Amino acid sequence: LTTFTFSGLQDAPVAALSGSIKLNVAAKAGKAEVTVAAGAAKAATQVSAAALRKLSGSKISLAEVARISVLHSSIQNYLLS
Amino acid sequence: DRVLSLPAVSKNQVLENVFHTAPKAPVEHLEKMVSANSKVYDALNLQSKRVLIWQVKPALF
Repeated sequence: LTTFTFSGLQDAPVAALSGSIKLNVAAKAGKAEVTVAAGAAKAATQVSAAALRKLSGSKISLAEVARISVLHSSIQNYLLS
Repeated sequence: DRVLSLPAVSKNQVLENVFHTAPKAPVEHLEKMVSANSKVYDALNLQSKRVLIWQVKPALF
C-alpha cells in the first residue's frame, strides 16, 4: 500500500451481501451510524469521515508464518494436492 | 502288493492341495486400513497434534 489512501465513507459499502452478518450504515454528511450484527452479537458505533481516513495510516502488512518457507509450503501443498 | 491298491496320492499331498494357500484373516483388513487411516487422521483432521494444515497453507498473521 502507498503512504496516502483516499477511500472511506464515500462510495462505501452501505449494506452486507450475505445473511451471515448483517451490516447497516446510516450516512449523514459528517458521520455515519454503522450497525453490525453477526451471530448473536450486535455492535453499533459512530465512524467519522475522518476516522476511516486515519485507518490506513499505520498499515497492517500481513505475512505468512510458514513451517519452513512460503515457497516450500506451496510445493508441499501441491504434492498434497 | 497290497500297497498298490491303496490310494497312491498321499495324505500329505491331499493336505497341500486342499490347503494350498494360507487364507486371509477377517481382521487383517481392519488392522491394516486402520493403521493407514490413522495417518489420514494425523495429517488431515484439524484436531490432530500433527496436522499438515499449517505446513501446506501457512497462516496469515
